[PDB]
Amino acid sequence: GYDRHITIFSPEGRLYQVEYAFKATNQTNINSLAVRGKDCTVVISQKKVPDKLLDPTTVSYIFCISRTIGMVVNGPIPDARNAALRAKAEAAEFRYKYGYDMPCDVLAKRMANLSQIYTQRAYMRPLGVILTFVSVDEELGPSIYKTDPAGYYVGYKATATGPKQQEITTNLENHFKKSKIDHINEESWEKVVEFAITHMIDALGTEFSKNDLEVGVATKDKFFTLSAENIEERLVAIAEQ
Amino acid sequence: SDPSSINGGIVVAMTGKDCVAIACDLRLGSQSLGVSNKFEKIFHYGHVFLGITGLATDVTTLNEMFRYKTNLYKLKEERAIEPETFTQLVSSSLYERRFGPYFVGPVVAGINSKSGKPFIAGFDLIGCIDEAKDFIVSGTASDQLFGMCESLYEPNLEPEDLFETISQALLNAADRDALSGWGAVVYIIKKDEVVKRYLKMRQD
Amino acid sequence: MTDRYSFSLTTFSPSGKLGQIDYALTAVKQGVTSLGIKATNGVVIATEKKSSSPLAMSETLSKVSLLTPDIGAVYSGMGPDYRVLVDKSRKVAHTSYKRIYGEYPPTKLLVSEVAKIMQEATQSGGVRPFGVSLLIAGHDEFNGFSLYQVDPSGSYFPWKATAIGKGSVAAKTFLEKRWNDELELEDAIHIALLTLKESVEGEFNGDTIELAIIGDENPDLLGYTGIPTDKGPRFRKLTSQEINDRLEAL
Amino acid sequence: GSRRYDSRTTIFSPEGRLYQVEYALESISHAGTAIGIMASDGIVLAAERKVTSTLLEQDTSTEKLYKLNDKIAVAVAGLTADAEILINTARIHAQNYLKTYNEDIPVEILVRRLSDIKQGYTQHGGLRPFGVSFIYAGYDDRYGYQLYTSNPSGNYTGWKAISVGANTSAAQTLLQMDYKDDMKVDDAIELALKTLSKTTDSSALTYDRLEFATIRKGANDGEVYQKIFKPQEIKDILVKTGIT
Amino acid sequence: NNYDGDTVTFSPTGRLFQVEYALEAIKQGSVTVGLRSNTHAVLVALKRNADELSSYQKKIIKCDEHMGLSLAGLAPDARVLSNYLRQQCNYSSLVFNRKLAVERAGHLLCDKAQKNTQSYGGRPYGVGLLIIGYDKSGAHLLEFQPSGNVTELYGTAIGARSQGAKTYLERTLDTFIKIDGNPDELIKAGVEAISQSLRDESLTVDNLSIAIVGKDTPFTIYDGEAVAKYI
Amino acid sequence: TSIMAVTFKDGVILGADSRTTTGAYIANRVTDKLTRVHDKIWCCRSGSAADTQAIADIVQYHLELYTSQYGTPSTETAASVFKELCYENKDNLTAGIIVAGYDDKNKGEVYTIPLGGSVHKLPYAIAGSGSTFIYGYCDKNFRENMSKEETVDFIKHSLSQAIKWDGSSGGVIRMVVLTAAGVERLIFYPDEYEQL
Amino acid sequence: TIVGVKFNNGVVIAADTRSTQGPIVADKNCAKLHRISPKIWCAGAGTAADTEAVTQLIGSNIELHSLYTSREPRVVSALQMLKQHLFKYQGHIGAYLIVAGVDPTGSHLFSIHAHGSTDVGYYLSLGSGSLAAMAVLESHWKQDLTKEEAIKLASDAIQAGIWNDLGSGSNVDVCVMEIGKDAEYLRNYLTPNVREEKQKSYKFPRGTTAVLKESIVNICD
Amino acid sequence: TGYDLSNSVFSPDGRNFQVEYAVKAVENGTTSIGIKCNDGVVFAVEKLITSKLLVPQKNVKIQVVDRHIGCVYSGLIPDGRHLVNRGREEAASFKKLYKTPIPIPAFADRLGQYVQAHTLYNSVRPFGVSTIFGGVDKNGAHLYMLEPSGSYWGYKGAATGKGRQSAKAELEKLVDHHPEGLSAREAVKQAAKIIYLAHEDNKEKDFELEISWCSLSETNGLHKFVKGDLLQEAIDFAQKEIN
Ligand SMILES: *C(=O)[C@H]1NC[C@@](C)(O)[C@](O)([C@H](CC2CCCCC2)NC(=O)[C@H](Cc2ccc(OC)cc2)NC(=O)[C@H](COCc2ccccc2)NC(=O)CN2CCN(C(=O)OC(C)(C)C)CC2)O[C@@H]1C
Ligand SMILES: [Mg+2]
Ligand SMILES: [Mg+2]
Ligand SMILES: [Mg+2]
Ligand SMILES: [Mg+2]
Ligand SMILES: [Mg+2]
Repeated sequence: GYDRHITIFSPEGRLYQVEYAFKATNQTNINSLAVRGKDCTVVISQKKVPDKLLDPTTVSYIFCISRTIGMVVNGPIPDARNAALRAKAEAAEFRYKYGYDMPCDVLAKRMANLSQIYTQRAYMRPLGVILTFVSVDEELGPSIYKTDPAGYYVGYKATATGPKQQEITTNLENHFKKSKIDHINEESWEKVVEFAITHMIDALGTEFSKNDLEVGVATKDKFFTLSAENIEERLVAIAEQ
Repeated sequence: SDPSSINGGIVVAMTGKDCVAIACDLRLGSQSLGVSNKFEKIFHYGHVFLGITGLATDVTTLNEMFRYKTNLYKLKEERAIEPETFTQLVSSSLYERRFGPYFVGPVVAGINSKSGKPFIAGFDLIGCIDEAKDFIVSGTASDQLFGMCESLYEPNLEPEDLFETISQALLNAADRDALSGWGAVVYIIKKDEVVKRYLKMRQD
Repeated sequence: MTDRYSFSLTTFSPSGKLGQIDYALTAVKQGVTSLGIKATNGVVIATEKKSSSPLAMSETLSKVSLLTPDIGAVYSGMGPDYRVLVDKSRKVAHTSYKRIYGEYPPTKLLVSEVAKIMQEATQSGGVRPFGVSLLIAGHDEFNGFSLYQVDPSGSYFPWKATAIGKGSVAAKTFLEKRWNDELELEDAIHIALLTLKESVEGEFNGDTIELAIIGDENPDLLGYTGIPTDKGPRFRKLTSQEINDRLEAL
Repeated sequence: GSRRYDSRTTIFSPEGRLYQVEYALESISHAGTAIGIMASDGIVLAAERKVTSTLLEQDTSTEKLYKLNDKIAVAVAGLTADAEILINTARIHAQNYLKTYNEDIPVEILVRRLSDIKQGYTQHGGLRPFGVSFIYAGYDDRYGYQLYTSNPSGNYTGWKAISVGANTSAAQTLLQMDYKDDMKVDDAIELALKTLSKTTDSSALTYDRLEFATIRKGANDGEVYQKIFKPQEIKDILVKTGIT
Repeated sequence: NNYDGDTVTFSPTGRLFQVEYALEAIKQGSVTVGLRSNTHAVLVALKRNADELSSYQKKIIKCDEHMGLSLAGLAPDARVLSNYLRQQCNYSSLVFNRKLAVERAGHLLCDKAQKNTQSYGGRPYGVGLLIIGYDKSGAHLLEFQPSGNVTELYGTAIGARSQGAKTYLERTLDTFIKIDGNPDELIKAGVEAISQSLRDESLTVDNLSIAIVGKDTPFTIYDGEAVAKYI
Repeated sequence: TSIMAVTFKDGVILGADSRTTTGAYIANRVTDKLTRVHDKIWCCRSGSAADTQAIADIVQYHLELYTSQYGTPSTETAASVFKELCYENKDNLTAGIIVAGYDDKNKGEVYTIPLGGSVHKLPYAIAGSGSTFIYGYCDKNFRENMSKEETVDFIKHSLSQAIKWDGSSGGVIRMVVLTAAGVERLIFYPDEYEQL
Repeated sequence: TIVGVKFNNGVVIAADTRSTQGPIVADKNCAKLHRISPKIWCAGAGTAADTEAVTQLIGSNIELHSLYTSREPRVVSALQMLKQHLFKYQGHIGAYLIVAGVDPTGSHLFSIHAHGSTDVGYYLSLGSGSLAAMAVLESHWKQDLTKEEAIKLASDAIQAGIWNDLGSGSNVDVCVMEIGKDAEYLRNYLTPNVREEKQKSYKFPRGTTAVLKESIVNICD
Repeated sequence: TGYDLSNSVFSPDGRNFQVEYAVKAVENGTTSIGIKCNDGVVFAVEKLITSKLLVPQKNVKIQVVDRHIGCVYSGLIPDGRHLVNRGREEAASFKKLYKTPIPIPAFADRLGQYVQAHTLYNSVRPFGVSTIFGGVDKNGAHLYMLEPSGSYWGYKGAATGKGRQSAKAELEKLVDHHPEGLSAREAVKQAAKIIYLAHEDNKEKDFELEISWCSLSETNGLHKFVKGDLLQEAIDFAQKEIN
């Protein structure tokens, strides 16, 4: 069956190369999680540095796309970096052509449309990645938009990606059934970051040191990643709780 | 070396009560030399009428091109093009050749078959639409035609009155232009009959 | 590097089937149910917003898209394929019509262009067919109200009413029972909601149903006044609130 | 590389047949039957719709019969979408001819160019052929009324009466039996319907499953009129020939 | 086996079979020896005839006044590569007034052969080359192979039964490396080397091809009556 | 047009007038000629308004994409991007640009790119039609390592003279202060600077 | 003559209604006020066809952009797309545009020149009548205009052009774009150049014109 | 199945078998290492002495990029040279536009994105090398290791080829017992040792040692080869540590 080798339909109407690309998504064995505050959007991903020879500072799956847009990838790093460089190019071209900063959901749609073309043209393989885009959009406010190798995308109140994703998901769905609202009702990003880490710990049943996480925060008019120290501060706050 | 005035010729269109008129002269020349006494400058695609003044090769070319485009239109739309729509097709097509234009002064006349409304328009050689309720003029004696139309014209003329006005406007404007005249044709256009009259005029 | 696939990936089998079109239609069968009904004074298109996760915000996913002020589209099948077809459909309405005639294309000729794009993906080198069927509802001055289905092959047909995807067989039977040539637009919306109730498992409300109409002109949606002969879009998306009003009287 | 996934749509079988042309013809043999009959005073085109649903919009649809110009029409058997690509090409080609010569295109010239395009898809470019057979009905001042067919091979031939699509073997027997040369258009109409009536895979032939067109001289003195029959006009002809 | 249909496919053990099959064409080729002192570099090639009525295939090609090579394998592939090297020697001259370094010649051949081993529809070069030259840093011998691997040596041999001459040169190393300012003695040590690769036949007068380049010696090819001296 | 950039102790100050003319007609009397290509890399524009706007827009694009990939670009890097555009397109461009920037390592830097697309690193730079009249004045009064207040005065006096003699210059004196403390916009009105 | 004036809660653009070919008036009531999008309007001076064509191209691309992004179009997008297009053509596209509108970002007023230079302002004028109009704007404009004050100032500035510039005449067209509300397009807001009743009717006695031939034309099938 | 016959095909695992096969050709190669030090990086490689006929010192395998970047690789040597050629174009292009020499992380992604591109299509074969590279920029010293998938990270020390596990074992020991840093001159000696140690896993043929380094103090942030007294000094150091 060569219908399993390129992006053409199988008899039951499926694209196996898209399905197999979704499986490559989990090769890194990393779980990601994004939630929205009132004023901010927080994205946390597990950080795992197995080899002692690695420079731990260069090991990341969170990318600064634009001034305002951050992206976390679940998938192998080469495809992650391909997707990163392309999103950066697209967000810069948009700003030059149309005179305003590319919105989160529009970049998401554009990367999803690119992903779709790989599912329809034979000579391009899909990328084995899921892209989570976060920002505080000037029109829509705190935003989470996620893209997969199918070229699917949608907005989220919160989301999780990776192997243990289903546990994190139901944990968050439970919080939002209780809380009755669209977001984390919190003033400061520091306390939304604490919420994100706390609910990841509950769902995964594991503790984290400062070196086991990597954190991204979007506020109005910038996205930034936390240093080891910024997270230590954050982990200490959770300890005394 | 002024393409718009090598061959000569004029077109004028007027609206009346539930009718339009479009008229043209019959001269084709090569500067001083009168060559042809029968070069008509008014064509029609269904019920929509187009007059073209200017360089005669571009008159012939644009007619052949609009017959082509309105034929394909009719086959795909399953109805004749309307004057408002044709006007936009002329405009698009002229502006497509922005940096290599057709040296012409096109004039559209017709009655919208649905609304019953009389419609005229004119354009510059690159596609700009002048839409006027009253009259449109084009060609080597456009100054003379503007003068005649602006005095002679009054609104809501019956087809048989409108005929006298447009005819007198064209006839007396052509007589003051070296490169226009040599015979004239006038189309009187009502909702569902079109009368075409050849005017007797001085042959100098 | 570059595309070396300049040969067709859709070819005739000995039986005269086109494998990849057949398989695209199988993808459409698996797709969520969508339908369209044509009244005397308008058209309704409706589908289910079967949400992937409950954490998803399914209003950010529009299955019913405006193509022109007077034309709307809905699909069954692969969502990404639909999204890029809507992008190409909107653009071709401009490049191959509006930029020439200074007016939006009539329904059948925009459909004709969409059909053309989908046919090319059936025969061009190095591509698979689109895995969607579209229902396109539209109005134009000379043709009035119309409803069209477009299939992966590039074939299109006009319908008084129809359905596509999952429960299409049952849905079409139900529409045959109820459809008459004297339906008022509100009658057609009522029938559309009944028909869609059959092939919806869980929640049935204004947040799980996407419904748009091609109806009267909406000057209140135009965005400007002062030109009396511009009277605004005939395509209107029914709000979550508006759908729930008609579910109490269901 | 990519060679591995190439069907080779433009090669010969060991018997010197074009696989993809043969399989396209097999595809066309399952399409609604189309009949062309040429009389001394006009041409008939009749085609049977792929089984209609009670809810399909009958009048606004054109599955089978298309206008190429004011003097030429085609009946289609095969993939509708494939046919529409070729028809828009033919319509342009006719308009190029009119633009160049200021004369309506002779029927054969149009047919030959469309047939030459189909041929190309069987010899170069490695694409699938068009899954379409056309019956061309047209008139020009050289040969008068003409019927042609073309098929995916790019081969074309002229006919007095011909059928394409389903049950052509059956339909060509019945036409060969009842066709006469002196025949007038009104008789040819009756022959076309009687022939579909007998070859149809349906229980009964009704107005809502038929597309019908004539090309007559039946207007004003030596000028040609194309008639694409409305639902009501077919329904009336179906009763007058006594099939309902 | 399943992984040898093209140059763009790795085997499960990480081999390129189309390149290995290319390398096989050299093994089947007639033997050629290269060796150098500090002052001169010599090529000796055994030329192969089709039958008793045919010319003996030319093995040695001149690339510039200071550079040339010997071939074993597909002769047309040698013609393409030698032509490419002639152009690179030319370009160096006309643009920089600079005689092309034998080391740079090596690197350029390597990168040209490499493109054909990584792209679809192409094929590896089916020829091996020994490049001798005298540049600004003295005498040089290079071994080229269509994998792209270029190697600088004191001496070597390639083609049929090349192993014999390659072991002899490995034994002789310390003797021939110091035949400085003697042309005839380096040539005879080259002729002795190629003689280790002969079976059921020895060096005749239209059989044997010798080339030399050195300090005050343009690259020049000796054939026919002008190699009788050396048998 | 009268434009200058002056390096000082804490960083660099950019100055410009606000007058744009079509012949003798003042098309705009409140023009902003001080334009941001990065947080702390700005330029002063002189020449074709179309050409310098198109260039500045492309440079802002390149530096925003540079930042995405390699972080904050140096003032030298920004000047090098301007030069590349100006030099390679010298036959179709009428653009005289002063590039001024503040790195935290390199402090205040000024680069001038005259009509040829050559680059010159200078302690201070003057350009525009009005600059001819203040070469004498600026050469005599400029000292290295001035204070913020001294440098603001030096620019105000300098452009005051350029405005007085050049008909092409006039309106308000706009300035942009670039230091570690961030970014400060200053405006000085006729009724102030005229009677200096 | 075209003007733009900013006010508290929006921007107003105005234009005269004269079209000229050399010294001749081609159109006594042309519309120079163009819609790029529902709440972004354009006033055009220069080569007539160029201002209409460039306004429609960017208007089309802005509509597609709005649909792609699910957002109201912004004036800064219309500005950037127009300037980049005009620049590419090095001034050969003779378009001089006053671009005004309201978007989620607020109210904006810009001028674009044929070569691709743009200007920001609270009041602007363009065209042959720009000096007449700018004299009135520089005489009367103040910060914090009301809606009614901005309309009056804009129409006063156009009237200066109508009266004192031979390139401008006939009527005043206004478009008001207020934040929150629909843009209102006041076609022929002012009509101070009505043609006086003529001394005479030049209506001819029927049969005055001499005719050679008649025929019915066939427009049917 | 047959998912391993074509580059860019995903297996049901979600793996690209052609990339995994490329790794085998890399694992088959000679040993090469990199060591990050205080103010620089040190590169070293094992060169199997095929024959006595190999001219010693004259088959250089460490390649310079720009003036400040060293590159060494194990696997198919021509594939390595091809990747460095591309790197040199990228660094030239970067310097041409931005004036400053290419920063090492910037340069890393240029090789990364290029190598990754050769896993996107079936018309190309993945690279048959793992590449150890780096040098000194405005931000200090950087060592990278790049794999046939396009995967790369920053490294404290790195090794690839036949002796990778022996090399990695010895590198992990340096990292543990020098957590405050290693000097550039020390790293040259250690490099010599680890190549001599890792050579045991490859010891039919005896080998030639080759070292290079960029040090902000020792070479002024430029890439130079280790020659003469300093090479012989590190050869002698390694000869002590094997007995
Ligand atoms: C206020 O300041 C007021 N001043 C008046 C005026 C006239 O200056 C104007 O700018 C108007 C505005 C337009 C009104 C119509 C709506 C769009 C805006 N501009 C014109 O009227 C221009 C004047 C003009 C400007 C620049 C020119 O450079 C060549 C020429 C003329 N009018 C036209 O361009 C004119 C329009 O013709 C209308 C018309 C309609 C129907 C029938 C006939 C005529 N046409 C031409 O000038 C034709 N001209 C031919 C040659 N050409 C050209 O480019 O030749 C080639 C070979 C190079 C292609 C250019 C066009 O309004 C302001 C606001
Ligand atoms: Mg694919
Ligand atoms: Mg006359
Ligand atoms: Mg005369
Ligand atoms: Mg002054
Ligand atoms: Mg210019």
